[PDB]
Amino acid sequence: IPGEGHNLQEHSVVLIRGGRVKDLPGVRYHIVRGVYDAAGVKDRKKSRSKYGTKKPKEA
Amino acid sequence: MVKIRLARFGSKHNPHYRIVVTDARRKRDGKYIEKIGYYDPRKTTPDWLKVDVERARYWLSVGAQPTDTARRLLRQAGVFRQE
Amino acid sequence: GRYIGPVCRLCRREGVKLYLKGERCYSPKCAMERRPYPPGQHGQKRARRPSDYAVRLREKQKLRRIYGISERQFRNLFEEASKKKGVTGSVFLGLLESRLDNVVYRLGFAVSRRQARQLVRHGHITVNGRRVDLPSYRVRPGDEIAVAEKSRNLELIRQNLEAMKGRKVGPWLSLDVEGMKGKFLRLPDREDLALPVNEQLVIEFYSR
Amino acid sequence: RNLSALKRHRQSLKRRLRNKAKKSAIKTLSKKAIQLAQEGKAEEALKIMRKAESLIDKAAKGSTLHKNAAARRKSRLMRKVRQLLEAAGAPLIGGGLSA
Amino acid sequence: PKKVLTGVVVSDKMQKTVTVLVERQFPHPLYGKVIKRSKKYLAHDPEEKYKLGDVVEIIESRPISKRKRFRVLRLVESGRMDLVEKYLIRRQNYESLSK
Amino acid sequence: GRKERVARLLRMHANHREEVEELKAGDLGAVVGLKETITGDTLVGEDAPRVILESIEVPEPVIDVAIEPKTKADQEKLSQALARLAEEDPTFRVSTHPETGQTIISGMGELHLEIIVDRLKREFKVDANVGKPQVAYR
RNA sequence: UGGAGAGUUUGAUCCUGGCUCAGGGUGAACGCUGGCGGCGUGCCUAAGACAUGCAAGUCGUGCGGGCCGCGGGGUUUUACUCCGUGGUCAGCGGCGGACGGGUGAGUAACGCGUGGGUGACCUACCCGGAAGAGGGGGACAACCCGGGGAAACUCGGGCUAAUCCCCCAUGUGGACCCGCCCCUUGGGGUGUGUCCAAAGGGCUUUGCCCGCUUCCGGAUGGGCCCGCGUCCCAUCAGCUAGUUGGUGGGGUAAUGGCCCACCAAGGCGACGACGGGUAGCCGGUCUGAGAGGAUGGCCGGCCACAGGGGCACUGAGACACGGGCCCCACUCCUACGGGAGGCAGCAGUUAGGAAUCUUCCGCAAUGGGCGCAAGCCUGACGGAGCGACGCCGCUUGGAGGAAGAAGCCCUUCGGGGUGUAAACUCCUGAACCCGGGACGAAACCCCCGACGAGGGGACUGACGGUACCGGGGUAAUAGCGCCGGCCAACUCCGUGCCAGCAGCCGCGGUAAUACGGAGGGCGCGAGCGUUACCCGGAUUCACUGGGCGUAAAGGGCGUGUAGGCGGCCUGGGGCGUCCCAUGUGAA
Ligand SMILES: [Mg+2]
Ligand SMILES: [Mg+2]
Ligand SMILES: [Mg+2]
Ligand SMILES: [Mg+2]
Ligand SMILES: [Mg+2]
Ligand SMILES: [Mg+2]
Ligand SMILES: [Mg+2]
Ligand SMILES: [Mg+2]
Ligand SMILES: [Mg+2]
Ligand SMILES: [Mg+2]
Ligand SMILES: [Mg+2]
Ligand SMILES: [Mg+2]
Ligand SMILES: [Mg+2]
Ligand SMILES: [Mg+2]
Ligand SMILES: [Mg+2]
Ligand SMILES: [Mg+2]
Ligand SMILES: [Mg+2]
Ligand SMILES: [Mg+2]
Ligand SMILES: [Mg+2]
Ligand SMILES: [Mg+2]
Ligand SMILES: [Mg+2]
Ligand SMILES: [Mg+2]
Ligand SMILES: [Mg+2]
Ligand SMILES: [Mg+2]
Ligand SMILES: [Mg+2]
Ligand SMILES: [Mg+2]
Ligand SMILES: [Mg+2]
Ligand SMILES: [Mg+2]
Ligand SMILES: [Mg+2]
Ligand SMILES: [Mg+2]
Ligand SMILES: [Mg+2]
Ligand SMILES: [Mg+2]
Ligand SMILES: [Mg+2]
Ligand SMILES: [Mg+2]
Ligand SMILES: [Mg+2]
Ligand SMILES: [Mg+2]
Ligand SMILES: [Mg+2]
Ligand SMILES: [Mg+2]
Ligand SMILES: [Mg+2]
Ligand SMILES: [Mg+2]
Ligand SMILES: [Mg+2]
Ligand SMILES: [Mg+2]
Ligand SMILES: [Mg+2]
Ligand SMILES: [Mg+2]
Ligand SMILES: [Mg+2]
Ligand SMILES: [Mg+2]
Ligand SMILES: [Mg+2]
Ligand SMILES: [Mg+2]
Ligand SMILES: [Mg+2]
Ligand SMILES: [Mg+2]
Ligand SMILES: [Mg+2]
Ligand SMILES: [Mg+2]
Ligand SMILES: [Mg+2]
Ligand SMILES: [Mg+2]
Ligand SMILES: [Mg+2]
Ligand SMILES: [Mg+2]
Ligand SMILES: [Mg+2]
Ligand SMILES: [Mg+2]
Ligand SMILES: [Mg+2]
Ligand SMILES: [Mg+2]
Ligand SMILES: [Mg+2]
Ligand SMILES: [Mg+2]
Ligand SMILES: [Mg+2]
Ligand SMILES: [Mg+2]
Ligand SMILES: [Mg+2]
Ligand SMILES: [Mg+2]
Ligand SMILES: [Mg+2]
Ligand SMILES: [Mg+2]
Ligand SMILES: [Mg+2]
Ligand SMILES: [Mg+2]
Ligand SMILES: [Mg+2]
Ligand SMILES: [Mg+2]
Ligand SMILES: [Mg+2]
Ligand SMILES: [Mg+2]
Ligand SMILES: [Mg+2]
Ligand SMILES: [Mg+2]
Ligand SMILES: [Mg+2]
Ligand SMILES: [Mg+2]
Ligand SMILES: [Mg+2]
Ligand SMILES: [Mg+2]
Ligand SMILES: [Mg+2]
Ligand SMILES: [Mg+2]
Ligand SMILES: [Mg+2]
Ligand SMILES: [Zn+2]
Repeated sequence: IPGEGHNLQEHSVVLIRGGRVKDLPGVRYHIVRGVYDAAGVKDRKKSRSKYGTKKPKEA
Repeated sequence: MVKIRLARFGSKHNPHYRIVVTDARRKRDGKYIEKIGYYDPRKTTPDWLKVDVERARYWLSVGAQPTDTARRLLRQAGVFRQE
Repeated sequence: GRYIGPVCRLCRREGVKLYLKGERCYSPKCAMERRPYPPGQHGQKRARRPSDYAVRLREKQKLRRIYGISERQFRNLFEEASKKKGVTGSVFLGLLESRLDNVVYRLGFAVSRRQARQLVRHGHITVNGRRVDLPSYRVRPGDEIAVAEKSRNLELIRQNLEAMKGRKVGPWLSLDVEGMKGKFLRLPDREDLALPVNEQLVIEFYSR
Repeated sequence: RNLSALKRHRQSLKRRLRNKAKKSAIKTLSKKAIQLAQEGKAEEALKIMRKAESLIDKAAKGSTLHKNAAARRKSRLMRKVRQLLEAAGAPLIGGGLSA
Repeated sequence: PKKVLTGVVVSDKMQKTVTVLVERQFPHPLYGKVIKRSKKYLAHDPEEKYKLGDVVEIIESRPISKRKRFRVLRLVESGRMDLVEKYLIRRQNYESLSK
Repeated sequence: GRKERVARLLRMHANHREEVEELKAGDLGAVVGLKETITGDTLVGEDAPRVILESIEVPEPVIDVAIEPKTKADQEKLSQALARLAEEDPTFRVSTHPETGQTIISGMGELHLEIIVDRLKREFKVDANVGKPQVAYR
């Protein structure tokens, strides 16, 4: 589960992406943030597209 | 029977036919017997219609039936004209 | 679209002096006179020895930023020259200089390349009598790039066409100031264009 | 809900019925002739063979048998009839065998 | 034209039929080395005049049976039992490749 | 904020179904197409002021029950159902207890959840048990 | 006209060697963002199941009727009922439903590709040629009545028409047996014997037009056969009874064990039979320096399939996608005794999936079926629609403009950066508004002429009031990835092996260019990234182009089968090889 903080529970629907995490054993995939039940990362600003967060408007 | 008809080519909003002899059963643009000439219904070129009266005639003598507009075009290239 | 943004900022990055502004770029201030260094919080800090890649990259950018062209049209133009018979080096430039917008500028009608683009683009230019508004139009030997009616009386045009009085057009061309007409005579060549670019390097960039 | 390819099926059956009845005849008489031919009965053998030949060719004119098929049967029939007969035969009132 | 091949007879155990073994060489599509391969054809011998050991010309023909699509064209030479010994050995050998 | 496709409009008659070519203001009918639109959503011409009409409402459920399939194999069959169901009735809701992993199905009344489950069996081919939700102690 | 490499085993080194990355590509999907246009292109998964409409039909110039229209006749806006015309509905008859379109299931196979063979063959309609179209009978629908029934529609009797069916005749000719001649796998000729042809329909009436019969020939389209080529596993090694061959039959258009009798025992296999796995094949496409590798969506060719399986009928052609029969699976209707169905056609539904559309317009064009023709039909096709899915093109402005506003960020507090960027001044004028408005359409047809040639005349546009043109005219969108090394681009703050990053090496332990933010920068731009897969880098299966003493790798040693390879000289042949010509190598 990429990004700082998530909203995933024992029943959330996720979109798997492929790509392993070097320091984690049976971990061969990454959950795609911003799809189905995985909210984008909150307050993210930089690499936005990789963390399913929409461009923030200057309000 | 065998025929002499227009096979479409060119492109969308750019009709460019090919006067060809094919069995009446091939699809409109499928394999054909022989190409005898070409035709461009929009005269984008002075040379917008060529025919090989020689061959055209040959095929006519052997049964090949010209479709109407195929007939129109051949007539115009002077195939039926016996002078 | 094209670049549409700070131009002079590029002249400092390429170290050289680009002419993406016309008139100003002659006055005492193409920024190459004031801040001849790279833009940014840095710029005037020690410059590390350029990597083999950084050399070709910067040289290739140098040439492309000179014509306004996108990296897509640039590379496409390039691959075509490669295919072409002859020293891709020269040929490339040749195709770049054949571009319609360019020719208009190389003709005078426009103070700079961007302006030429807008001229061509706004139907002000005319090739062989018929109007063309496609900057990428390839001009061929023998064509006549000129102006148009509603276009002639125009303010900016007279200005730009008056500055041409006396001024001579590159060997490969032949302006006709009082007629606002002009012919594309010959395809240019490596020597005809005094470009601050080593094309041999651009060739090498496109290998990897 | 229905197309009229049904007429075609109707055609189908009747025609089927038709030439079905013709093929029986052909097989029967043919068999009948060769049976007699082996039995030494030259005259009636040949007599029946002629009838068969007619019925075969008559089948050929339409969509029942057709062409070489009819051509073929006749040959097999004649080939068979003649051979069996020269078992002390001599062709009486030479039917349909030029000889 | 009708394909014509030359091989030696290696089998006359059949009636009016002989087994002709034809060889052929060719450049390896990848490693270019010329290699020799071989194929066995059942050739029609109606007069039963060809026997085991003959090198003969085989010619493409109207099917005589399933498998027999060639007819013996003519004798090239006779007695090449040497050429048969090989094939037979090559075959005999198989009895030593199982389990 | 979604582009929808109104493939065809249709009037519900006392016996058959008439397929009309259009429906003007002040008239009611049913449209075929639209895969996203739900109850309460506003539909405006593909250009017209992208306004958002009033209406909808939706009272909050009054009773909750925990539901679990008959076999772990029917899990997604059930979940997929509940979801589909919460889509037609904004008054019915599916939630997952944060602490105790069970799935809490909720509606407007005993009778309500009754036709739901029963609807799950007959119309969705999923058989599930229902019971009082577990309690998160301390 | 064509070849780039880097990081990572060590204290350091050279080699070996694997992992990893930079590139190109896609029917794509996912994330962010999103202005236009053109041309392409869009169920890759459930060959799952499908509501609904539409995808072949067409002929009264083949034939008899039914119901209606209009008119004139006994008499009526009481024509009903009674000639005669234009329609209509089925039926009979014909031609087409074997083309077109869909799909990739099955198939490693003469399936396909390539080149050949047929003395072993077929070909409706179309051309060319020859000769005919003379008599005589008959039935079944339609229809009326009767019976079964709720219905589908069924059953009985009874007439009845033809280009429907049948007999006879003429036999240019043709078929068959036989004898002969030629020729050579069953081809060409010839003689006696036997055997086989037919429709009349419409007009400006013997003169034309469309049809009918036989034969010869042409074209076109096919069947069957053959050489060579066509994936992985040998931890699949033996396979085989219609099996291999013969004789005689059956069968078909034709060869063949194809099918069947009888005889003989053969046939195949390490040059990989048999078995299992996977797969439609090709033109091509992607990648690559090339040689290779991978691939076969779109388009063109063959093939195969049409809910699964089997089978014939009709026919020039089918064992037939919208024909038929039976079995299986499944679904629908019902007055519960039997009725109905088959989207891998267009479009659409539902299911599955990460995912791919209008139940649109039109027959104006091109092509197809029928008709003498008018014309009818054609979800082939021509177009339009939605989707950055792809590529190409265009825009968000141009020229001036400060040692240089503010804000924000650094700051050795002097100042430096954003940056000519903005403001600001002019100029041009995407959009939009107004006027006009296509090409694609000349022929079928009609007129003089012979229905010929030739000349002449008229009708016809879905796309569209669109493209384009003239006129007037507003400045009027910008995003996304990256900034430790490969690798192009740095600072401050927050944080403190926490939170996180991560393709590899590895960053994070309180000055982190490696995390999160900010300023700044580099790369691209109507986009940018990500994931998955393919080729490249991988000389990393080394044919081009690697290796085995110690890095992986010489079999424990002989003997020897197949196989591979083989000295000097001269002749023959000329298979390999080389050369030229020619065919083929579709588009
Ligand atoms: Mg990865
Ligand atoms: Mg990052
Ligand atoms: Mg009919
Ligand atoms: Mg009997
Ligand atoms: Mg035989
Ligand atoms: Mg290391
Ligand atoms: Mg290495
Ligand atoms: Mg070590
Ligand atoms: Mg170390
Ligand atoms: Mg489309
Ligand atoms: Mg599919
Ligand atoms: Mg239709
Ligand atoms: Mg229709
Ligand atoms: Mg059909
Ligand atoms: Mg087809
Ligand atoms: Mg397949
Ligand atoms: Mg398959
Ligand atoms: Mg197999
Ligand atoms: Mg072959
Ligand atoms: Mg072939
Ligand atoms: Mg027919
Ligand atoms: Mg004729
Ligand atoms: Mg009646
Ligand atoms: Mg009766
Ligand atoms: Mg007839
Ligand atoms: Mg006669
Ligand atoms: Mg005669
Ligand atoms: Mg005679
Ligand atoms: Mg007769
Ligand atoms: Mg008669
Ligand atoms: Mg083979
Ligand atoms: Mg036989
Ligand atoms: Mg035979
Ligand atoms: Mg068999
Ligand atoms: Mg196998
Ligand atoms: Mg298998
Ligand atoms: Mg390579
Ligand atoms: Mg290939
Ligand atoms: Mg497809
Ligand atoms: Mg294809
Ligand atoms: Mg099947
Ligand atoms: Mg299906
Ligand atoms: Mg079936
Ligand atoms: Mg089937
Ligand atoms: Mg038949
Ligand atoms: Mg059919
Ligand atoms: Mg069938
Ligand atoms: Mg079939
Ligand atoms: Mg269908
Ligand atoms: Mg469909
Ligand atoms: Mg789904
Ligand atoms: Mg579409
Ligand atoms: Mg329509
Ligand atoms: Mg049409
Ligand atoms: Mg037509
Ligand atoms: Mg289309
Ligand atoms: Mg400016
Ligand atoms: Mg103005
Ligand atoms: Mg027009
Ligand atoms: Mg015209
Ligand atoms: Mg006349
Ligand atoms: Mg005329
Ligand atoms: Mg004329
Ligand atoms: Mg018409
Ligand atoms: Mg660097
Ligand atoms: Mg980084
Ligand atoms: Mg673009
Ligand atoms: Mg390699
Ligand atoms: Mg080697
Ligand atoms: Mg090595
Ligand atoms: Mg060791
Ligand atoms: Mg070792
Ligand atoms: Mg040793
Ligand atoms: Mg050992
Ligand atoms: Mg040896
Ligand atoms: Mg030697
Ligand atoms: Mg040797
Ligand atoms: Mg020699
Ligand atoms: Mg030779
Ligand atoms: Mg050649
Ligand atoms: Mg050659
Ligand atoms: Mg050649
Ligand atoms: Mg070609
Ligand atoms: Zn400048």
